[PDB]
Amino acid sequence: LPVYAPADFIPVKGKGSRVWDQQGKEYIDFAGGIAVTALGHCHPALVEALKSQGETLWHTSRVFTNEPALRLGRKLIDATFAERVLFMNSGTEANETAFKLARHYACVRHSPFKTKIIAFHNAFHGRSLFTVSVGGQPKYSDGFGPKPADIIHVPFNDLHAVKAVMDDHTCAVVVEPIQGEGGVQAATPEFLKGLRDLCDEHQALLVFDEVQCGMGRTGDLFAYMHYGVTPDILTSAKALGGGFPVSAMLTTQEIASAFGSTYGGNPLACAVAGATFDIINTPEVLQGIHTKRQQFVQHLQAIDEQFDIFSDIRGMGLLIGAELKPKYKGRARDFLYAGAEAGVMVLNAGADVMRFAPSLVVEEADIHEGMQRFAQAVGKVVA
Amino acid sequence: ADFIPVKGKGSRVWDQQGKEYIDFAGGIAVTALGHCHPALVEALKSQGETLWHTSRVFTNEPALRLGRKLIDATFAERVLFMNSGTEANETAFKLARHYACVRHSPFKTKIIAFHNAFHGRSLFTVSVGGQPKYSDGFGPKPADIIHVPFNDLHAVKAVMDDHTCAVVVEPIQGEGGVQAATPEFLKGLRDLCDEHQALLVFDEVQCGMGRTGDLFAYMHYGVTPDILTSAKALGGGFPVSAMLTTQEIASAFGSTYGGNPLACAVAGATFDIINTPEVLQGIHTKRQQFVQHLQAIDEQFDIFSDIRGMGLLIGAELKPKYKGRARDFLYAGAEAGVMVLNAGADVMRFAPSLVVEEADIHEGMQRFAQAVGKVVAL
Ligand SMILES: Cc1ncc(COP(=O)(O)O)c(/C=N/OCC[C@H](N)C(=O)O)c1O
Ligand SMILES: Cc1ncc(COP(=O)(O)O)c(/C=N/OCC[C@H](N)C(=O)O)c1O
Ligand code: NA
Ligand code: NA
Repeated sequence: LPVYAPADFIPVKGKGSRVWDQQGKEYIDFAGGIAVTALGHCHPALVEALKSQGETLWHTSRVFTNEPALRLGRKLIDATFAERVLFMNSGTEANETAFKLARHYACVRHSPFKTKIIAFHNAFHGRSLFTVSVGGQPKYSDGFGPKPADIIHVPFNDLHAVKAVMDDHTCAVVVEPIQGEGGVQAATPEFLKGLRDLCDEHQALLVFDEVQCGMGRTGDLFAYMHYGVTPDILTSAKALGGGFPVSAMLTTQEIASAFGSTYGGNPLACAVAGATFDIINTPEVLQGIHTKRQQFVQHLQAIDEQFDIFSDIRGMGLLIGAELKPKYKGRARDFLYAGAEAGVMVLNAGADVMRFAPSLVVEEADIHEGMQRFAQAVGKVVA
Repeated sequence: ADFIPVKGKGSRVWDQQGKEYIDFAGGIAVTALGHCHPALVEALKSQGETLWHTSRVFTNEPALRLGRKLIDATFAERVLFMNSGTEANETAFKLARHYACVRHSPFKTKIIAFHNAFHGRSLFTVSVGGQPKYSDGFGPKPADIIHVPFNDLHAVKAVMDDHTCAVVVEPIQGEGGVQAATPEFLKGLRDLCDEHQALLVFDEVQCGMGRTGDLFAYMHYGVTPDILTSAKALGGGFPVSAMLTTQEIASAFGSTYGGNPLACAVAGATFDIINTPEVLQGIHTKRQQFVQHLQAIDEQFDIFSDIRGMGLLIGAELKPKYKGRARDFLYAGAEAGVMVLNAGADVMRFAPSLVVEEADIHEGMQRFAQAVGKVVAL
């Protein structure tokens, strides 16, 4: 079942980690619009970037570059393995470009028959026909007519299964370093390094979808940096624009040459993403993400001590998953709705897992107040 | 291109050296109210202080208001918002497929589309697009897409059957040489879709939101599609898009779905201006100003075989002597200080602001005449 807000919960205003609806009810936001508003609502630096670029230039076509795109590209190139950056609007679009690029690179550099894409059960990569087919939930890709072929799914974290299906006809392995929608499941170190080794062996490209786990979410700028495994292609969105739709596909010159250092990028979007990048990619903010994770986790542990609802607390940085015990299997939506009644916005990650993806700069006072509200909601659900 | 735009106001653009250009390209028919239009800047700033983002779990006031405006003004009863034309087309094509699957048969999957069509660059949309060069080389394409020539109603009749789920068409093919559907072709598509229980999908990403001098091209033609997509002009430069359909069709998936609050506030302001008698009338006045200049340029330099399009989507096809050289005129245009487009290597394309000042039409077309003069003087 999808989760939709009823007619009496329409957000009208946000500031920091607080949201107000049409009736003026105030909520603490631990959801971030699904890990998008990584610097909270109407952050003054992002508002300033939006307004100043908004007076100057909003739009160029892909025929032109613009100063905000150039500056953002340079920032991303300097901070990561990337040598080339392509900007788009959404994570779905960035993933489309990544997957097409892996396919095309294989086609032109090796063979038109080198087409297999390996992906993982419960993966989420977007809702376009190609991306949802690479995604690992057949319920979401069924019912749209013929899917793009040569996509093979195996279980996340099953390196043996990857080894078994990979071959010289394989062009890519596509993986979320942490599967956000798929129960907040993190890759193990041996699995992710194994993917890098298998891609090297088969001359396939390793594609990291960091749309959800990138741009500071894990407490490193990108999850790949936490793991110390470098992909061939990486995608980023959501937190990248802090609520403004923007995305990026990062790769090397060698790979991008199959298709300056940057291509595309809406001037307004890139100005906002530049401001977001400048704040997130700091020692102070990245350290604070770790401090804040532990504040949330301690609250979740306290709730569990009182109410006995969780079997596991997991995730990385400020992507937090809390798996419900068997006695509460399927109840994630109910805790989410009770949370909203109590004035706190949370997420699910499937029907058995609570998910939290607050602003990376969420104030300690908001953590405590929001988690008190969530405790109150838990009390109502399990009374 | 050989310059970097840094600032725009209306239909004038400045580069890093402060060189002033006249913009007849609109970032490819996107900045339909020109650069930094004060109403759009005001909407951006006001919503930008209030709320930028909601997930698809929620709606928001700008999305509800924009949905209402589009529903009241068009055949639509339901509106789904996305970021780009590509995303809106993905949603439209998936919806046509899914509707056929659940309302008729899982085997009802054929999509009919047209040679030279452009629908976006995602794997699915580029495969529905009609330029094999752009869909080749990405591995297995989504199947059950058949292409026939644009404007060939006989060919559509021949390929359509009970296993057909959709006909996808741009009422005017912008990228494909600025070719307009004939009335009998477009009406014919509606009749064949009715006969075969298929959905007629109009891609109005380029020709919609006032571009033709009607709010949507379907209104010009008087042929109502089942699904329509809109983007580009809809946000005036802010990335936003919409898929418009009926309740009966949308139910295969309240009245709106999705929509970025900031994007929808900007698009609401854009909609309010474009959907006015005066702006829509002006589009026709201005088209004739452009066309008169193109005619005078042809009288002096003898370079065009045809001037076509609708409203402020203008195509000027080059004579056989200049075939393949549209890029040469585009570059000479830029040197002369005017930003124009191509529509393939044989066609010049113009897609200026719908409110482009007459002074800018005359100045930009004088610069374009200079560019043409330079190219022809050899
Ligand atoms: C790992 C990962 N990859 C790709 C995407 C798609 O990015 P988007 O198009 O920017 O939403 C996402 C986006 N998730 O957003 C929640 C889902 C969304 N509400 C939807 O179903 O479209 C993601 O988490
Ligand atoms: C009829 C029609 N349908 C869909 C699209 C795609 O819209 P977009 O994703 O908003 O660019 C377009 C976009 N055209 O943009 C011009 C070319 C484009 N920038 C490219 O190179 O992909 C269109 O004209
Ligand atoms: Na680098
Ligand atoms: Na209507």
